[PDB]
Amino acid sequence: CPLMVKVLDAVRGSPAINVAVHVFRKAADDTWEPFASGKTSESGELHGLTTEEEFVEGIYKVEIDTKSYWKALGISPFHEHAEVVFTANDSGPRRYTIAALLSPYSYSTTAVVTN
Amino acid sequence: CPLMVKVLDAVRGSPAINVAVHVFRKAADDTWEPFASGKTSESGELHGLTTEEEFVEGIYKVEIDTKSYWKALGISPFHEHAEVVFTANDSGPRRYTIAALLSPYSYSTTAVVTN
Amino acid sequence: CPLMVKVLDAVRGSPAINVAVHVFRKAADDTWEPFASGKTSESGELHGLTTEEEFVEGIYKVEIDTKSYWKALGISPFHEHAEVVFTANDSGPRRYTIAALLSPYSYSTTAVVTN
Amino acid sequence: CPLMVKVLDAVRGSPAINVAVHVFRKAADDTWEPFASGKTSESGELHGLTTEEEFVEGIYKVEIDTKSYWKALGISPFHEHAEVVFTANDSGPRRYTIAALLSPYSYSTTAVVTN
Ligand SMILES: O=C(O)CCNC(=O)c1cc(-c2ccc(F)cc2F)cc(I)c1O
Ligand SMILES: O=C(O)CCNC(=O)c1cc(-c2ccc(F)cc2F)cc(I)c1O
Repeated sequence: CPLMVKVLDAVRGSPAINVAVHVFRKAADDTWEPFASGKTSESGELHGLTTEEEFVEGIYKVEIDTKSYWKALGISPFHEHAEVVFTANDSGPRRYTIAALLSPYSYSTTAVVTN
Repeated sequence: CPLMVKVLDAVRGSPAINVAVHVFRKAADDTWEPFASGKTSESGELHGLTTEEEFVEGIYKVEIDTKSYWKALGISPFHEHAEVVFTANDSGPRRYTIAALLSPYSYSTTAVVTN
Repeated sequence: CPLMVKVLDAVRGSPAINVAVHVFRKAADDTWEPFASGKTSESGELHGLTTEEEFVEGIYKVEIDTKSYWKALGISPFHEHAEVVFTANDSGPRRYTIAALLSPYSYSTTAVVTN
Repeated sequence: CPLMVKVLDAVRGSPAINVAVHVFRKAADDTWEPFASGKTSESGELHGLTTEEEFVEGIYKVEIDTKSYWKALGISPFHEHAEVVFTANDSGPRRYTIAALLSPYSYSTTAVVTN
């Protein structure tokens, strides 16, 4: 899998399970087109969003539905979601892991990119 | 000052100076309409974005132009920009400070909301 | 003010008030000798820890008493405290701000060093 | 393995390889006794530090040698190391993953604790 998303809970010290993730790709018309979506597993990970063939060069947006996550735990969080916007595969195919560590009023996101 | 944005550089250990920041407000048709913008000061801060009268309840997006910042320093960045999307609510939180701590492949963002 | 410490709460989206902070300086025998301490203010800041005359080059440790902070709020924390260990150097960096953003199972710390 | 350490590089967007890690356990005499040590692999991970039998209840300190890491890459970083101090196994055996995301003037650490 060339694209994996991992979400972690900084309040509980655990994976963030059942978190909705939507991925979009910027089209020629400059608009965000739907690309893939899924939900994190018991390990806080989301694999299988795409394939090397489908995951061509482009500008991608990964929207992590953090508000729904926090609300379901009784917390009214600051953010609507966490968004990660990046150019992918502009130097050939790479493998991307996008990670987000979540708190009610904060998040930290990083990427690990391998060849 | 109901809204302040502060940007820090984790590579240099300094404020992130001359960073472009664009604020948008969610419209009825769900499109993002320009609301306010500026460039961070020598202290990494951007004040005077809006007034209490103009800063009504609503969904806001703050886009921090991190890619251009890193390009000027000669370090390959991952993100197109850093985005913070939140609902402004009158129920207490009067002053909003959105902070972002920047690295080439990561950012951490928080909100400090005080009465 | 050559040294300032700032502590923020990622769960409440607020300064972390009344947090105990202890600063130590590395001695010849490699032991940590008490140097300065205090409690964060209503703004989450602790100023007046030391003076330019006293703040000589050396290795310093800043211990932020996060466990007690979280216990008072009724949230099970992971860490005993947050520690920041650094060498103070006269070669430019005149003012040191050590910041820590706190969650029950995580913290992010940065330094902003300005002339 | 009940204790695993993962270290990530926020400048390169990669695992942080060959990072020295020392673990200590607080003794009866209130001093830090050596407990385990190792270095992160090509995946930025360090497994095999301890066993369920040896990893008894106690206060542990995980010292991640970040300064040596940054120096070897030509960077003069702010911190001497990153230290993670926590009580372990005080409610029975748990599995701990301690993660640190590194920048020259900043780091973020989190823990994932499973049963
Ligand atoms: O003054 C306030 O309490 C709000 C304005 N500043 C910040 O929220 C802030 C955040 C950070 C910060 C942001 C992200 C992070 F991961 C760690 C941090 F310490 C650092 C500094 I210096 C700050 O003044
Ligand atoms: O395992 C990899 O090499 C890439 C996928 N995972 C992460 O990037 C990752 C990030 C974090 C992490 C994310 C944000 C942060 F501020 C600190 C962190 F330690 C924690 C863990 I456990 C992780 O496995």
